[PDB]
Amino acid sequence: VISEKVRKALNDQLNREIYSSYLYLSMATYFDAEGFKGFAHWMKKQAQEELTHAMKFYEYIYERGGRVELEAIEKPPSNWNGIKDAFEAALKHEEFVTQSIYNILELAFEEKDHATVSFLKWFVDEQVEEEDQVREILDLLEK
Amino acid sequence: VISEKVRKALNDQLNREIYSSYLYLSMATYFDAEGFKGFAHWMKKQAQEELTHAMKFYEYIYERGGRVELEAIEKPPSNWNGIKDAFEAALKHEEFVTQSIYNILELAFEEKDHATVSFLKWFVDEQVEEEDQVREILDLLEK
Repeated sequence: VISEKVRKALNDQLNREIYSSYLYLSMATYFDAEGFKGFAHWMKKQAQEELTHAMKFYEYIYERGGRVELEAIEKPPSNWNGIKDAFEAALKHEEFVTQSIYNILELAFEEKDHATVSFLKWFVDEQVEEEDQVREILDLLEK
Repeated sequence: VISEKVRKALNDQLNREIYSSYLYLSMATYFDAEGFKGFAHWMKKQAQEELTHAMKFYEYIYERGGRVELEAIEKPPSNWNGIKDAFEAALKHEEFVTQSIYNILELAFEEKDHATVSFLKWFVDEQVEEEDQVREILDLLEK
């Protein structure tokens, strides 16, 4: 009942959320190496959140009668130039994930897949809240 | 306080548990595609267990004053020739993970790293219980 085009787009995004989880876990390995246990805990929490996002995509794909194919996960960076540098990389990364989702929203609109449109709008709300949260952390730390 | 040799071996194993989680999630995608929701649920549970194993390795590495480096995760198989074929692949995979851990145990013994020896013995107990559990499932299903 979902086209292969939307199913591929949602599977691509599932794999994107897996990498996002893995990237935040990698930022935690850097924070934990530098002794920033609280920032590392923030990243581990975010890594878990991204994995719960991936599994929401997982179950939606199967609910719409499609299948999930897991792809290779690229090695993430493991070092940044300080706390602020890591969080700016997170913000840039989230902005990319927000763009990726809007492109699925656009495809869903073009195919009049109104169930996918309503499914994705939760993720648009969540990622803007995520982007705002990283911006608030960066603002808190400035200079 | 852990040698680089043991730290590398434990980091290698951390990444091995990440792939194990990802492989069990991949078996779930196959079971879920075939409508075997109960076997898929077994695999998703196992995938979570393997990820909790990886994070036990994560925190132990940092407790012993080392650092974690995350590596690329290879694409897992996504199809098997039936339920039994998938579970035999799981058993073979677990036996490989059990061998990998015994090789760390051996290295820890050679370096008289008695803290690593006691840390790993929990994983040897768990993976034998895991192997036995897959054997019990295969025996239950035979013919």
